[PDB]
Amino acid sequence: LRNDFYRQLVGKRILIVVNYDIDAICASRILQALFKYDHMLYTVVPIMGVTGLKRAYGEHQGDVKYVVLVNCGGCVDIVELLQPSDDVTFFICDSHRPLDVCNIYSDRQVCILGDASLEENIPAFETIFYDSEGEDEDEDESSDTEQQHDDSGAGESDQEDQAPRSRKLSRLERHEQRILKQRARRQWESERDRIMFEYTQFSYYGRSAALMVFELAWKLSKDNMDLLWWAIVGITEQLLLGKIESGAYTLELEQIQSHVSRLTNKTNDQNTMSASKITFENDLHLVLYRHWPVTESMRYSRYSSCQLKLWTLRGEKRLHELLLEMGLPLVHARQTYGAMDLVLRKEFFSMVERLAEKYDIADIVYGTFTLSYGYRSRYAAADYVYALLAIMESVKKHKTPEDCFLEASDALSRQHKQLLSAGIDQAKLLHAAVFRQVQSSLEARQVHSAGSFFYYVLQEEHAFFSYPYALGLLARFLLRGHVATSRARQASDLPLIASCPLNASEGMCLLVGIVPVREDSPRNFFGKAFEQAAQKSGVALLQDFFEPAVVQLRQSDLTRFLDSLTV
Amino acid sequence: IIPGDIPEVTFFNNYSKSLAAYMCSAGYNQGLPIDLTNNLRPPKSLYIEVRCMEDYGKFELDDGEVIHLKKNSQHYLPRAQVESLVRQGILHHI
Amino acid sequence: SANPTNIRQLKSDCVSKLVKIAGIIVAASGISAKATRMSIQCLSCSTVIPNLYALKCNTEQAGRPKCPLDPFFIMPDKCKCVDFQTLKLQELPDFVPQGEIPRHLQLFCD
Amino acid sequence: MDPSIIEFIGEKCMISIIPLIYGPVGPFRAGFPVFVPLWMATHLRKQQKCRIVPPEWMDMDILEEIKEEEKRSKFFTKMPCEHYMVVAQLVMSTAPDDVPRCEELRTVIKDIFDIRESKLRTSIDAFIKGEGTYAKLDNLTLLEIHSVRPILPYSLDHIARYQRTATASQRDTSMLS
Repeated sequence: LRNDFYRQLVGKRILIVVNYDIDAICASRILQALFKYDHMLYTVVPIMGVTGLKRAYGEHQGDVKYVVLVNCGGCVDIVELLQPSDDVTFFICDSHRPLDVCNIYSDRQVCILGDASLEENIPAFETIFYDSEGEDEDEDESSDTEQQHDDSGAGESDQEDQAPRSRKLSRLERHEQRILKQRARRQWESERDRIMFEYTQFSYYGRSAALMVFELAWKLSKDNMDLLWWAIVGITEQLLLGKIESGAYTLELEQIQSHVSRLTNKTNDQNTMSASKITFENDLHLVLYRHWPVTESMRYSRYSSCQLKLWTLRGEKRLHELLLEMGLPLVHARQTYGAMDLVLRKEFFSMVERLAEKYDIADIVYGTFTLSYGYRSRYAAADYVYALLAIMESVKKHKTPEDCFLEASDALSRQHKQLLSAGIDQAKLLHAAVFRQVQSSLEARQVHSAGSFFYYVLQEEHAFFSYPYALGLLARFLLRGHVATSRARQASDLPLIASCPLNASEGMCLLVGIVPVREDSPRNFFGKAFEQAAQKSGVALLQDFFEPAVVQLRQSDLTRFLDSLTV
Repeated sequence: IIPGDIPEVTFFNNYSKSLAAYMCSAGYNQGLPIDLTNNLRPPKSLYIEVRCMEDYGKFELDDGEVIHLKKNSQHYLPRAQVESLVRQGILHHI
Repeated sequence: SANPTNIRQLKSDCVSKLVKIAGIIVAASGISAKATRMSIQCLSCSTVIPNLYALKCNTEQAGRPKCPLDPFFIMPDKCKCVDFQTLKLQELPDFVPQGEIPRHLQLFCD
Repeated sequence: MDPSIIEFIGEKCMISIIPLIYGPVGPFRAGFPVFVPLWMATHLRKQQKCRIVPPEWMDMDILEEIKEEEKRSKFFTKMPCEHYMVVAQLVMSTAPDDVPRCEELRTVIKDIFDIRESKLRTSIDAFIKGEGTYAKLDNLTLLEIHSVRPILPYSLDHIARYQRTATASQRDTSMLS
């Protein structure tokens, strides 16, 4: 809580705007407003990894006491990181769930926004940072160390019955004096059945970046309805169960309903031009449903493509034969929905909810929003994150990537929209350059069993996919095709690998991988799994990214690495 | 603060001495080289860093560690430093 | 002025309907003449026309005399005036103009 | 001549509003109107602090009567505080956050703003023969004449070499410039 600490927020600070994300700029660009509200001058930062972290703060070495932590924290006992932390406060609103308690405890310059269903790490700092064996933090027979040292009385301290602390078992003797180590490893390790089961099994994330910030500012008599749309960007970034597990998807159908079915600054005069009060609507999260013809969707939909095999023609025979039950035209089924005749686009959605009942794809419809600025338009709630990431363009001019991070922050203004359609120049063509090796894949059958998973690697770059995140998508695009449709469950469901050719960046074998179908809540051991081969051997490995699921090799230090990675 | 990135210097020094008249009455009876072209900022806390838009010439002689005056001329630079320029490639940001 | 069409699909079904299509121009006429209205000695009323037949005499009411069978002698110095070109174009070069022959359209500039 | 020469000026005027600094302004009290210059409602409404209602000319009746009143104005017209091209700029920016009828408002103002200039060519299409000492402000507004201020007067001198020269400068029988 900071209803009290926000009262403190006057003196100098840094609002770093945390590592690569949608949600950051959503949950920060709000705050360039609030700072000019309370008359605060500011400074904000691009982060791509721990590289950026001190390479810049080493340039900003003050004692600036009010400091942020979002999308970060699972990196260092960050006093170990920022040793110039003496009393310089940090601020926690991070979504990275698995973090170390060393930054929770020693709670000098950190603030716990803590409420959760995990009472499993209670003394984990009281032993882990407290114990050791073959330990020197003790007295000795020598007359030099017969003084009050940091007598931790622990697995740090003596094993000759000179130690105040360690009331856990007997100190005179259990069966001998030296059984202290035995119980120390027992107590150390027997919980590492759970502790090292934490942080060495998988990784996943928490919650929002500005939902609290809405509620923080909800008290401030602030009906900045615009900011709600800024908010939902971060919501449907990863509340979407199509990407990341929410559950609260179906339980904030109450809350934000309880927000905005409640919150109505105009019950009487809301039907006019600028930013009419919003709606919730039961809609899709379909592949860019609105602005281009159906025949873009009916191919480019994974939820169609998962169940129907549409890269080939039987899908299309299945397609149109299901358009029998609608009896849609075809010319109209190849122009933009918004451009079609009108009773069709109007009437269209109403029947699809019901006459998708029988054709294996019933779960295309979800809950969403929709609103505008004026009368040029009706932008769409879900139709916004995807044009953004066309500006996350992996140009190697050395100027674009940092600077285009700034353009994003200039993007979500009402004033700045000419740029915005440029994404749509870029986005769709990506989305159908998607197939550009897929049907070359499913028929080449470039899926590799590779033991206890499924496995793929690409060996030729895309200027598109130099940029990293689509690597996950293509991985998420195909195993449905052959691996999930021509098989039984025993021979189908296993996770996958997805390599990234850096045909330009000197050769370093970038990669991501993902779980099998219908195993989502089974969080990915890939949170650690790639440490398997690396922990054993490791060869020039990197974890320079903030992300867990992310790596970087050499051109040729991947196969024997992968051979170690068999397990 | 920032002369040209590259007997005119004698005329510039004469113009600088001629501008003194303005400076004398400006700011007070006694005189202040008066801020006319920067910090419509309400002044906030004095020690936070900078950002630019590819400035060039590199004349920032103002009280900082090292700024390297272009975009990301950014170091722990106080208020005394950052009093230089506005629209020569700088003020996307503070 | 959004989204185009072709020519090998358009008939009674889509008649009196406004469409976007594309080809490559061939040649056409110059600009001659048109008008909308003027009037005549016979009645001295403006030549009110809807579209861009030929009529009672009305040089009659001089007592009895009639003069039917249309003595309507236009006085064009009373008139109005518009333009024309009458244009023409050929359909696409990619939609089987080879095994078939190219069809086309006749047009009206204003 | 500017966008903000007016905003140097016109916001200096004051009106009673809804919510001590020295000035004729009184201290501020909840529920209690307060006449203020208009460069605080900036710092209240955008600060999400209070509302404001307009002057009286701001209506769709008094000036939906003026729509015909100024047809007298072969010269000029009724001028409700002369500044309804500036305040309405800022009012209609933020006032309609809760204010009603921000439209015929927006209609008429352009339906009177562009028009009284549309005459202005016409009356200026009457200037003949260096007619320097005939002019018109007779019930002029505030925010118009800047839009011709730089153009013709930085023309007419290079005309008035020959126009205004007559009534103190002479030559032989032909005219002098």
